[PDB]
Amino acid sequence: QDVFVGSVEELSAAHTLVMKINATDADEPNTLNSKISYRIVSLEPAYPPVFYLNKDTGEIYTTSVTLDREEHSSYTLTVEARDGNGEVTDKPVKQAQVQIRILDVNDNIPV
Amino acid sequence: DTGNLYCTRPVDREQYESFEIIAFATTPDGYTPELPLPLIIKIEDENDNYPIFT
Repeated sequence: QDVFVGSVEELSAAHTLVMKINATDADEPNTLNSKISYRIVSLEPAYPPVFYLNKDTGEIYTTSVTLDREEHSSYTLTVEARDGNGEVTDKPVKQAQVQIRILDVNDNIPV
Repeated sequence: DTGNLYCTRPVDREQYESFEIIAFATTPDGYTPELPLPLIIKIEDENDNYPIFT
């Protein structure tokens, strides 16, 4: 996908799955020619750290944080995918968007 | 806001003799106004293996 999309409710826990992402390779499955490694290479907002990407299983989790609509609602991430033993080229490669929104719940009673 | 380093749980000298941590300062607009300082946390030893007969 160009734009992967995700969301959760308020105070969804720390170190908890938010969403997953995927890429495909044209070399034979279950080999070094096709093992897919995943990283984040831009965040918005870039402080504090809010999430994590697993290199092998391609999942995105929150970090030690609970997220609230009422504190901040909308995040954007730029990811990259490459294969082989982790020797980066000098040539440019494609990257992907991930967008993640914190949903409002009625946690707050009207005063 | 202060740079106080902490360790988070106990650790065994048995298997760990040093970790290789790096400290870097940043602003809230992403600007980097200090060079990274690598610091080696050395682990230190106490008599905690028993002696055992052969």
